[PDB]
Amino acid sequence: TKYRMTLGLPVQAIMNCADNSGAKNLYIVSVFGTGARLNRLPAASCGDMVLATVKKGKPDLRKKIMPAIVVRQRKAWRRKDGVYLYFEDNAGVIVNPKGEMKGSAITGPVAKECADLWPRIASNAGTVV
Amino acid sequence: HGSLGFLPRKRASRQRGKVKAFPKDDASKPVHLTAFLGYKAGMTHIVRDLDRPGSKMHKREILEAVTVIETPPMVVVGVVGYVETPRGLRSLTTVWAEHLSEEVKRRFYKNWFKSKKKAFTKYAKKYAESTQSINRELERIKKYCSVVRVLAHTQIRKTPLAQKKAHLMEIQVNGGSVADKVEWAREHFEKTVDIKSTFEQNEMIDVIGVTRGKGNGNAGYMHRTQLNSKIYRIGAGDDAKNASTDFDATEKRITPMGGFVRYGVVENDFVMLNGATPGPVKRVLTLRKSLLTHTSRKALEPVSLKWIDTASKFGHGRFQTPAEAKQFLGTLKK
Amino acid sequence: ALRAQFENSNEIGVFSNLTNSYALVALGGSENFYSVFEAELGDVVPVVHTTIGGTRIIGRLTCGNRKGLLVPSSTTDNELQHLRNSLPDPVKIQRVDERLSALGNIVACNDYVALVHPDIERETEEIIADVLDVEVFRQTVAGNVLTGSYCALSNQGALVHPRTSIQEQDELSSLLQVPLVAGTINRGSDVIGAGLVVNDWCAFAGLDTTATELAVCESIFKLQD
Amino acid sequence: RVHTCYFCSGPVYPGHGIMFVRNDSKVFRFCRSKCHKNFKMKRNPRKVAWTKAYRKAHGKENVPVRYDRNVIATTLNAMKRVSQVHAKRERLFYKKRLA
Amino acid sequence: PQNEYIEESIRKHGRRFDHEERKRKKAAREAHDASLYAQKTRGIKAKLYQEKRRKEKIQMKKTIKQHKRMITKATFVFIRPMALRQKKANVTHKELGVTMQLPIIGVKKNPQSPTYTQLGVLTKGTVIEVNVSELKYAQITNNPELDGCVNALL
Amino acid sequence: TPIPDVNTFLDVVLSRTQRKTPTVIRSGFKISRIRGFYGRKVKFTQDTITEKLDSILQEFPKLNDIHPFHADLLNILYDRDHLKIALSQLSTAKHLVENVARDYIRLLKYGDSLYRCKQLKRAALGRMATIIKRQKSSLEFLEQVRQHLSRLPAIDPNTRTLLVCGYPNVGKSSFMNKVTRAQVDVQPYAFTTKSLFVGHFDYKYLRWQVIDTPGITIEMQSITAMAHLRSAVLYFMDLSEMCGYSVAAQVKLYHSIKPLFANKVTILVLNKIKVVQTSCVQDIGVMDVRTTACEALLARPACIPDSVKTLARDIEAANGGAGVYNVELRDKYILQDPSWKYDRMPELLDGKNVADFVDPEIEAKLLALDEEEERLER
RNA sequence: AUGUGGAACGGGGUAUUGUAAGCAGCUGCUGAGAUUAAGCCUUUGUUCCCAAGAUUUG
RNA sequence: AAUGCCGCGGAGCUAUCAUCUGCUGGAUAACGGCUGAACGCCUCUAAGCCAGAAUCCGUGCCAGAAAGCGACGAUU
RNA sequence: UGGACCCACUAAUAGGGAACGUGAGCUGGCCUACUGAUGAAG
RNA sequence: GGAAGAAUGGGCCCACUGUCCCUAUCUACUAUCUAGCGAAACCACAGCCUGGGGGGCCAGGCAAAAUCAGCGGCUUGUGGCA
Repeated sequence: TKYRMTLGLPVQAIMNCADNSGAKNLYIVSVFGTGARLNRLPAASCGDMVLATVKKGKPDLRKKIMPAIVVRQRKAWRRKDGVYLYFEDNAGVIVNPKGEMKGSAITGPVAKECADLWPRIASNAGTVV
Repeated sequence: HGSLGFLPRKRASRQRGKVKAFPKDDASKPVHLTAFLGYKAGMTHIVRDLDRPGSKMHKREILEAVTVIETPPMVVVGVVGYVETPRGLRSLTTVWAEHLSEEVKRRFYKNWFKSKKKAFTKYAKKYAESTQSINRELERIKKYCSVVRVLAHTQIRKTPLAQKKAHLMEIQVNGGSVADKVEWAREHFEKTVDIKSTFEQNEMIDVIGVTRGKGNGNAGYMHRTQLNSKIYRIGAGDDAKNASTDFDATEKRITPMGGFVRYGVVENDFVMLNGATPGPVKRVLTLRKSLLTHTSRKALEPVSLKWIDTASKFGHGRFQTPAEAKQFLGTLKK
Repeated sequence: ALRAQFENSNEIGVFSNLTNSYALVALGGSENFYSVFEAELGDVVPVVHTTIGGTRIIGRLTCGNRKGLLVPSSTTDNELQHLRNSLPDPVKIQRVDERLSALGNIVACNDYVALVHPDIERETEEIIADVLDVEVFRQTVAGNVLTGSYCALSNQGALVHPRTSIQEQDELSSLLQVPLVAGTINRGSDVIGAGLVVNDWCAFAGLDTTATELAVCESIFKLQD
Repeated sequence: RVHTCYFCSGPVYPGHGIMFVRNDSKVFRFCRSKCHKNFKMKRNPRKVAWTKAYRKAHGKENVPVRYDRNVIATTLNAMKRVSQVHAKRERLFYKKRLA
Repeated sequence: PQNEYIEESIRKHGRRFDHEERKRKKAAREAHDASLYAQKTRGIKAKLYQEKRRKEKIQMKKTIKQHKRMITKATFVFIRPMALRQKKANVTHKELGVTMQLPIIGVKKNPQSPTYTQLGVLTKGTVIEVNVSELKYAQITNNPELDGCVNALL
Repeated sequence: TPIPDVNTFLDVVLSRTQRKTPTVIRSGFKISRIRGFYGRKVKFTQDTITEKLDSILQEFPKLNDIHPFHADLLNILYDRDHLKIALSQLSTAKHLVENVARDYIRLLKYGDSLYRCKQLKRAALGRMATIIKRQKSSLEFLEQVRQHLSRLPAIDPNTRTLLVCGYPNVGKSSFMNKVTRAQVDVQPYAFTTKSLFVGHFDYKYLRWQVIDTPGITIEMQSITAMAHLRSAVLYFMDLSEMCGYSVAAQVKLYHSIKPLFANKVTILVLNKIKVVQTSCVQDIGVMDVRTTACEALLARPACIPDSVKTLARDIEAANGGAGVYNVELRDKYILQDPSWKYDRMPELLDGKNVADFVDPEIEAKLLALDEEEERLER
């Protein structure tokens, strides 16, 4: 499972894809497993599965409401050890509902929270920081 | 809106927390206390191993915010008797000690110095003249009454507070027969009861106090009682080795550098509580043993602190003690 | 070859690391996996239950051999001290501070020959060669930088991605001086390293691995006898 | 373990400060908010008077080991002796700098 | 499982040891339960109990014995709605005793008013001419405005 | 989905309509409000009936869309022509109900008074009830069809299979029961296995579906299944004639059934002893026959330790069980002193990471440093 | 309403800014200077203040 | 220079942008039964009893009658 | 429940009433309540 | 985060922003008190709620002065005809 962690990627936001599948920019549509809260747009963060559309990339891949896992976040969130973490940008991965990415590599460091939650993401990761 | 139960949102009628619910008596158990009242000084954060079975964070390192509450030992000054009646608990009689601490005398007087200090004067003489009368009253307590509470007061002199009035309150004595409680109360007259008597560095306590005031419905200054809130450590500041975590050694004192914000320097027995507590700093708080009996793993697990932080809470402090500070900083002109 | 799953996932390689002389297991998870490892090779080789950097991805992040074991520099010093206490004295553990944090996923090492990602630093390669006492070659597996995760290496055989060319597979096998088979495990999963772990005398695969894949792995690793 | 600040070059205790990682797998820890903003603005520590880097370069200043009871006991006393000896040299250095 | 998979388990393992006396016990005490039903429940489900109890009661008795300016009414072709307009009637022959849906060839006379007869409004008791070749005037024996169908007797 | 009775379905539909839609409309409101209330109740009634009919149609499959083996078995064992007729009658009834509801809604759109609406509301319900009551036998056929379909197995002709057919009680069922974990009951009465039994089996890392067939409606079903199936014939002939059929009769039956056995591997099993002799009485040769039928259908040395050449869960479960058991890492340590292993260590003292600045050589270095410091001081 | 009393100041500790003015010769003074409780901690520091006025009370 | 402009900026305020905590006993409905007549059988019911719902009522939580009350200190 | 009959989450996105629902909360085609704050008095 | 309700604005796109998520903080004034000055509308009599015939009637619930501040007022699930 995953503990409470700061949400900072609400719907109607543009978020960058960091794999080799050819996708470049990702548009958030909806968030999996969100409660029925009143007047609160669901958000996303590292290790969270959300519904997103590929804005730019390969034409066949885009125009599909597909699950996406965020791997990088600008917002500063606290890790349970007590240290606050923030990244230079927001990065995500192109993944099927089963939990498998079409791409075969990732770019740059990878949050361990995303890596530990999804074991095959750690398999594709080469730099876990 | 908020909870309907907590209505009305009126300011508390008591400055200090009142324990309305007390643990059920058990004559099979030995005589023991149930409630404590200390003073909230401030808070810090500590580093602690998290030995939670089955959790994902099992046997590893976690950071937990803690609160520091100074608890100087009280002085038992009297006992009261209570009779179970068709109208509820009724106060039968009350017996006190001889030499009341001078702070207690401040409680009875709104203008102590102007008053002629006539409180309990004739009671003192009548005790020295004939202890038979007191013995008769204690006979009344041990024979007729069913619930016994001892009169205890905070001993504020050794605390670093401008206030000089002792906070008087009653603590249930649960365990043993009625005569056993009275005899325990009698043998504890005029003496001090330490915090280590009731809490054992890992126990299930309920912190009570009046929350802080945000000003104007009313917003703030209500009575509150928090549950759970496990204890992390019952320090003994009289020992110079009070904080002194075994993992880190690093000889230190609980008092943060420059003193606690708006409180001062903690010197006496203090209790470490996880999370937060109702009420702002330098306010009297009340603790009590948890009413219910729950063996949940979050309430039964042992705690062995790894490292506590004694940095400068005033501003963005970054130094634990001057001993470790001086050699890091270049030798200044002073 | 033994088929088992960690928690509810068969990706044993991510959650555990198996060497020719020691075994790495996670902490705080399902105790059945530790019991299975102990019953399989616990009495033969040590099995250490600890987390590197407070994570259960030690198998997919740490790389090592029977001679030496390498861990990311981000691992806690307290974790390192516990590892040395658990591990035998003849086992060498060295911290690696390189641009690649996932030592296991980037480089797969055998008892004699090791293949690392081309992006590995020269100092890290020298440290890896010094620690593991094996030859380290910077190359790519199936055109993928993550050679340590998309391919599996063992003394008696090697497993590569099914998309690898025959000539490339033959070249890699000749370079590794061991037989190589290109295929998929865990019912078509292409992460052979993440989905399979094989030692010199024992092999542990996912509980969901296909029987045909298990039979192929046993023949390739000569683990039938 | 208390890390060393990237900009302030001071002790960093757990909890306080922030951790910043880079694309090149380089993680920088900032001791305080001012230090983090100092690294945010790319202020040179050698060009910052209140930084140990300038204080040093301006004339102003992996293999685990098996535990042993005797080694641990002597390590603590040696550290105290090392600090006492090191502090005296700085006082002499400051006196020489003043003179 | 396959085919009547629970019918060889009973064949090979045996029956619930205490099913038959439980069902015998249930088949016995249900008499008291049935009476208690009528003495407690209220509402429609109690009303549904009533006539269904009497239905099986009388049936049991039988076996043992054997032992704006617009037209507000339907019209035939103010404003007359097309939906209100009807051209087919399920006229039932009297002597034949067979109800047949016959087209409304025309309306003879409307007893309500001559204006309604002029407008061809279909009303109860109105005389309408229908072709009988497949088998003549006929009187409407029902109100199509409420029944929703042109029910008439030859 | 389960098929309810005609009376029960009407009551459930009526009850659901009353429970969901409001039932309190005072006559003092507007005519449109009364018209809207009546129409909503009618629309809800139409929707509930439409949902039930659509669910029945979706649940009911298409005989043509089924596989050739499944469709033939369905036609033989369920009279697919009759089933198709009933489904069309239900579909026609659903369409007729929709047309009636639309006509009633249009009539309700021009409502005049509450009594007119009330009479219209009753009229629509009665017409729907009569249509539902008329479609009574269709529900019974659907319920029987659903029960038969549920009891029916999932045929997989694509995978490897072994069809056992021949004289009844010739031991083919016994061989099938032995080969596969599926156990079909056998009785002395002939044609005991009314329906085919399929048992999965593993051989040479391959999945084989051992499917039994009725001895020779059951015979017709067995013939149809063997007509369209990628499986090998397992004609078992009683060599000892203990199955009640003569050897010549079995041979004649096998020759007659050979048109269905064409384009498949034929095995001649000599029961009660490819021509394979299998002693049905002695239960010998069953494995050999199955194997024959399955075949017919088809410098880095390893440092193996001496211990390798030659539990934790139980321990945790016994003490406190999972989630209540804490494993101590001190025990799993190679520290020389057991007291040292079970004891803590100094992590960081006086602002310095002592664990990161303590080395084994410091034991002698400290003494040397102490001597060096004294010399420097002197 | 005479005290480990109160107060105003000041010292120390703690903190923010960034190394002053000036003396000078970027460097030294100088990781300085300034601010630091007005809702921070402490006071053997100097000073004065007070064993006071009115009102209602069986 | 009507708080000229800019950086940092303690203390305060606030942050589902930061953290902590959020029970336990009885009586019940549906319902499952037991004993047992009515009714020499039978029967959860008639006289009775047992079990059983996020239900009900208490336990805890807050207010504390400003015309409810008690113990206790002094009382010009 | 979030967005223009729809398309996704979620455990579900139940039906109503306040007879001109709440148009003297809302838009388009003095006194008495309630909340708080004091309060003389046996 | 960037239209989910300041930018310089530029060429549906791009940029921008508390429109919104989701409000938080500050300053000033008003508000508030004190001193002084000081109205008018309006006024049968007044003022606690449930039910029955509204605030005055009947039967109930209750009921403690003086005041300050924010602020309301029959119908349902079953068609008709022969």
